[PDB]
Amino acid sequence: EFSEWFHNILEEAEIIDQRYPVKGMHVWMPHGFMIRKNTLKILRRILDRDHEEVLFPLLVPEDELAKEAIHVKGFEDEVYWVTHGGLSKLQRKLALRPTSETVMYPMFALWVRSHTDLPMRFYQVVNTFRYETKHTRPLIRVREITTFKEAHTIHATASEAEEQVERAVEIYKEFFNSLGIPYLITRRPPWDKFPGSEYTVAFDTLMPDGKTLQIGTVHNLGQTFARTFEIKFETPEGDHEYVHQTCYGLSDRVIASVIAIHGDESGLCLPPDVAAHQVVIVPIIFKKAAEEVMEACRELRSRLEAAGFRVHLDDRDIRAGRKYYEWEMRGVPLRVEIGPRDLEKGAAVISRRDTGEKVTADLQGIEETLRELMKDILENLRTRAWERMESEIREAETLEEASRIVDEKRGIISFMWCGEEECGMDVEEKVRVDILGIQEEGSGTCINCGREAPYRAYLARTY
Amino acid sequence: EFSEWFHNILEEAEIIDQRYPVKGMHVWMPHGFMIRKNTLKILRRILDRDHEEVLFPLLVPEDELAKEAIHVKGFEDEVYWVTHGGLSKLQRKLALRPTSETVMYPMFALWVRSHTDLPMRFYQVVNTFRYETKHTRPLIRVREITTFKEAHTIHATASEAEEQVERAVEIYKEFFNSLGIPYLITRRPPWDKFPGSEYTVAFDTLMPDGKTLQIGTVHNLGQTFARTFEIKFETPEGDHEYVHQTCYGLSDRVIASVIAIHGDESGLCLPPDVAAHQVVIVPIIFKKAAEEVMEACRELRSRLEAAGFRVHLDDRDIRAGRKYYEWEMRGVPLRVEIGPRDLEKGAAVISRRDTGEKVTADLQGIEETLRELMKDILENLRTRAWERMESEIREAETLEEASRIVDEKRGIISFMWCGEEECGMDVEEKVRVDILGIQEEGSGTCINCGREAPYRAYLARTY
Ligand SMILES: Nc1ncnc2c1ncn2[C@@H]1O[C@H](COS(=O)(=O)NC(=O)[C@@H]2CCCN2)[C@@H](O)[C@H]1O
Ligand SMILES: Nc1ncnc2c1ncn2[C@@H]1O[C@H](COS(=O)(=O)NC(=O)[C@@H]2CCCN2)[C@@H](O)[C@H]1O
Ligand SMILES: [Mg+2]
Ligand SMILES: [Mg+2]
Ligand SMILES: [Zn+2]
Ligand SMILES: [Zn+2]
Repeated sequence: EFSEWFHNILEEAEIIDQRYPVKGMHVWMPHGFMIRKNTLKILRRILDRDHEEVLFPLLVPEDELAKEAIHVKGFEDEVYWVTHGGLSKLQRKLALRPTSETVMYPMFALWVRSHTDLPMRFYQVVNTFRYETKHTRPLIRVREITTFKEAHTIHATASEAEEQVERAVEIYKEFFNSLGIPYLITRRPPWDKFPGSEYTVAFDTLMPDGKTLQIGTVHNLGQTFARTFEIKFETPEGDHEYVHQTCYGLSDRVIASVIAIHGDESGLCLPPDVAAHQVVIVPIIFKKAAEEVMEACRELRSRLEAAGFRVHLDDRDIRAGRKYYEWEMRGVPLRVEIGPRDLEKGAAVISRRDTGEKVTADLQGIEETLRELMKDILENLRTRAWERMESEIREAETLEEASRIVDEKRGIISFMWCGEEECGMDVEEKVRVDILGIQEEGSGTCINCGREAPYRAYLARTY
Repeated sequence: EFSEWFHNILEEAEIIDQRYPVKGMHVWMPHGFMIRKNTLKILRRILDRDHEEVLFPLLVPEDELAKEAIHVKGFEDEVYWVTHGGLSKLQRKLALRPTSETVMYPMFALWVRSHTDLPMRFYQVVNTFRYETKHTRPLIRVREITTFKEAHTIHATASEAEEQVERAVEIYKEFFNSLGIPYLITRRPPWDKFPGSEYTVAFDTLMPDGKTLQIGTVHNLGQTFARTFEIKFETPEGDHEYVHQTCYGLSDRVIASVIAIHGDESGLCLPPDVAAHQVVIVPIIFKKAAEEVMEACRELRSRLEAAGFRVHLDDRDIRAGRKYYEWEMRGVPLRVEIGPRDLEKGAAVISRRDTGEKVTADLQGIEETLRELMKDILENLRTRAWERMESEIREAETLEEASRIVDEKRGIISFMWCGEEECGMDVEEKVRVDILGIQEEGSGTCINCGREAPYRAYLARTY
């Protein structure tokens, strides 16, 4: 039911057009692009506090790409290769970046010299490529990840590195909270960690179809890559030690989930700071004081722009009903309606998208009424969102109880686990599900093998 | 002399790092990225008035790419090809986009139905690829054009199309004028026009090395592509005619020239709206009322941010001289210095980057003093820039006189020309130069064959 809803809203709201001749690569239409634009603004505002945006190349040569042991093995047959330059065969294959470690790190080897240079914190929003699962999924599983934000950091000590992982996690919480997106943070099993890292911390959110979606990962690379690409630095004494690195990223999935999580029957419902417009003004007219209703709306439009609002005056010549539907299915948070009556009173009608509540405010200070309203809509959407998720995270003591709950209610399954490879794999097979990750807490007994369970683990069916 | 200057400033100012293992593909370092960021802001501000930003795929399949006659022949051996997906050979080659006509147009065939749909005006800033001339030139001739802005439009009548070409030209003038970049607008010879178009209008600017650089092109595609990709629309009567299209674009060259044209011995000199910082505050201190000088600067920083300034307080512990040099070689327009004296008077020292003029203003309204100063710096830079260029456009009546002037003074060569293929090619060979384009004006006699010259043509040695 969700799948269809999703696909339809993507088309109706004109977010992306999937009709491109190459499976797994979609086009961002104007509206979609605007949402992507605002989502990225929120993100960069956070990231730019302590990160320096850069922009590295798209292509990587075998020499560099395969310089890693596990990492190269992790994307082995998942990389696209350019082999010819025109009609001639390049004397060195070039791979489209799946992620940029092998692109930036050799460059980092150069940029890093003294401890005075560290720490360095960079990030970029580029397009990456990954040849994967025949099942192509709009903004969730694409071949061309059009909005891949990857951040990479460099530190002097393993200590600061771990500290960074913490900082990153806080950055994502803030990012997500701004989008009103709920999430579960866990430590992925050592066999799922980013190829070559020490460990991976992942953020998973819940889709309306009871399935889980990885919406962000942070990885502690320790000195593994440092040694691979020779990234050393001079200590205050005069020694040469390898740097400690971390990296983390998000993709178009962040946009997928904002659309999905605050979904609706009316269409899109987005956080005010993400919508293409925060306030759409709809003038009501039937050839009665029209010239006055209009000039009232225009005055308002201008007035709102000057206050810093992404406003749009819909003065098209169509029934106000159709207008309501359109801006509503597109996710505009606030609709301001003005007609002869209200007008001849110094007031208007403000309608919420998340609730539907129409209220009456005085155009004589409406600017502040709207801001409050916007703050209110996010909190509500964020709240509702969290309730809906937590109410789907269910505990299980029996491996059988799990299978029942998963199959019948979907959602997330909380449980105690020993944290062993074989035991974990066994759990997944028997339940046909994936172990998202762990959360260190008080002991217990592994839901499967009954041995001592040091971890609180989560389980669910993912994307 | 310029070449070296350029390469050195790119490194010293940390704009791009060219040390990437793949020739023709550079890395945008933090500082460079910021300039690129601001340059694009200026551009988008103009473009977003009547254009809708989108984002299409990077890869195009042979089927689509080769669907054109001349266009495919124009980029034939200039395209990079991905042939394998992992370790398996794709059953359909995919080419990295050199430009996106063959990527968007088939999609346009779908988006366009009724005349009610037209006109459509789109644009995107993506990365394109072109396998060309062994001579790789930073921001001027790269294999990965990291800042390729391409706009494509669709119209109902050939009339509006030409009208669009005019609109585009005005948009670029405004863009460039904002960057204080001078330019010559001409109609490229029909053998140099964009592959498949009706005609190409180009913007060329002059580099400090007396060479010309194409910094922008507008193309009128007529209905050539419309017919190739079947982009028809329903007329108000009920007929189905092919649409009239145009497209235009800029590249990293725009950034190259902003750096080059307002070059300097001290380093970079940029228009206030392009620099990473518009105002850098440098506090002068020698352990005398320090705590007061500092709190005075901080108050100022905050105060400027609130006014909308991209300000930076350099409170590092180093000699104010070194600071002056740094922010000066980086191109910051205004330096505000504060010391015990000036401070105990309610004033500070404001230094210009373009001139060097240091003045004294009252911190009690400095905000407005700076804005004026910024407006002044652009006008000066823009002016100086225009003088320098026009003073290098020299007329020639003799094909020999041309060779003398070109070889001795470089620059642009104005002349009357018949506008014939053979005659033009002959001119180029004999003078070892390129005919930039024409400008319809009063007749005369072709500098070469003495026949009737309908056009005013320009000549120069280009990049
Ligand atoms: N095919 C895909 N389509 C859409 N989104 C996808 C796809 N693959 C990964 N993602 C999303 O991207 C996030 C980061 O990817 S990752 O986990 O492989 N991690 C990395 O690539 C690290 C972190 C950034 C630089 N290197 C993941 O957390 C996930 O949200
Ligand atoms: N290798 C290159 N490196 C850097 N800049 C380059 C390169 N090739 C072209 N340019 C610059 O890009 C501008 C547009 O390119 S063009 O003239 O081929 N025109 C086009 O590609 C049309 C117009 C946009 C969509 N299709 C050109 O006007 C020029 O400024
Ligand atoms: Mg698994
Ligand atoms: Mg030529
Ligand atoms: Zn167990
Ligand atoms: Zn002639």
